[PDB]
Amino acid sequence: GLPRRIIKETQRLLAEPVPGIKAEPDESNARYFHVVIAGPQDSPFEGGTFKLELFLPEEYPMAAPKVRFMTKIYHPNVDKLGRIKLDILTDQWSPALQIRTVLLSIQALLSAPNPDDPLANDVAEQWKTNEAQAIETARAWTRLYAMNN
Amino acid sequence: MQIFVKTLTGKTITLEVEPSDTIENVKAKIQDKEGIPPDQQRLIFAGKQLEDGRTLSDYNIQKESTLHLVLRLRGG
Amino acid sequence: KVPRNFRLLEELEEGQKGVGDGTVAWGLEDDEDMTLTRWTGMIIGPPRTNYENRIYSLKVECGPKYPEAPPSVRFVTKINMNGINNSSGMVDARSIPVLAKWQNSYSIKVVLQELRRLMMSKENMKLPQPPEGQTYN
Amino acid sequence: AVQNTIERFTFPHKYKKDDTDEKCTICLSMLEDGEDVRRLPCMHLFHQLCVDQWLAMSKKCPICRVDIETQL
Ligand SMILES: [Zn+2]
Ligand SMILES: [Zn+2]
Repeated sequence: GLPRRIIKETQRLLAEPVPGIKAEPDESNARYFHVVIAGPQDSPFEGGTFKLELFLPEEYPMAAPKVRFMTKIYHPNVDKLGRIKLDILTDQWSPALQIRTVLLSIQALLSAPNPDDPLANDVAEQWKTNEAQAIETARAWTRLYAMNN
Repeated sequence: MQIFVKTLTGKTITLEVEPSDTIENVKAKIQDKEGIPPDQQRLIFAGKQLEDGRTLSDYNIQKESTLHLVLRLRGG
Repeated sequence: KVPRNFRLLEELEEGQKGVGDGTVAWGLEDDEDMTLTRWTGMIIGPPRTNYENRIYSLKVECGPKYPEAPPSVRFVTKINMNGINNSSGMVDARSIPVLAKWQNSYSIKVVLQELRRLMMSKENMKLPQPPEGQTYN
Repeated sequence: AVQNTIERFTFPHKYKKDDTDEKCTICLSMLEDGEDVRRLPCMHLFHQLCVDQWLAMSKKCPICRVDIETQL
């Protein structure tokens, strides 16, 4: 079986889910999590349901969870393939952080886009240049990609 | 005109500039003093980044002002 | 047991870095395909063979079971080689040991290198080839 | 060796105990009486095995990110 840590995090995630976040292990791989983040209220993504996958690499928790959007989203820190620029996923990882905190941080990222530390440079420039329009695009994309999906 | 540029080490050089000198001119004169290609240089004065085409005086840089040289990254 | 999508993103990074002398290369066919299904491959025909210096373009498809199941490979560039269909370019899995006996530790890189290795075999090495540049339809 | 630096700047010892408890943030088990623990300069506490894995790769406490070499 698994490290007891992974069993404990999983029991606690299933028994006490993060609000706005569905997260459950794969029937056949307890290290793989099917995730759905609801677009935050008062964000361009409101009404959206965003699919995400999370994977615990064999070195976890000494290595960060791998996470990616599987739903297309217009956001300065998410690229075309759904990869996520978030400091705790890379150089600010600590093994005292949990899946719960990775999930909360991504949710919070949706509510608080960071164009100044871009992954998606086009989206970021548009977020700086013309925020209003960048927000309306994010809205349209929510409707296009993140509704009945 | 005389200005100090300061790296993260705390090494400070000194340059002969003019207030009508553009950022490119400096970056070029940091290069011939330190050997750093201009496309690797990011100069900062009082919190704000200093873009290439522009001039010294635009950012209100005056005699014995201190600029901060850090590396110009690919983007993160 | 291997999560497909994360496996493919590692193959994309390695793809963009390039490996060795650059005799094999691969990347996404569409850089917005979040399924990471459709890939391109290049192989440079190896020396001391009729393939030598020719640039072969290939399509590689990593289906939903990848890498538990092997990918499908097709040559776009016309080639005479054991196990390549002459009207479609499709590669017969049975004829390529890596694909015939696929392991979930294999990759697009491994497939491409193996095809290049097979170009040097006694059966293929002196096969007459069609003119350079030509493709199937 | 990275391990000489760990011993230099931290305090390894055996845990003293016996509902107002202390857990290891790395493995999520209670620190139990007799277990080998390591306290860092920031005063944070871990199972020695657990945090020794991390401090091989990093010089920073998992909880507060304070470098184990830090002074003043
Ligand atoms: Zn522990
Ligand atoms: Zn600490």
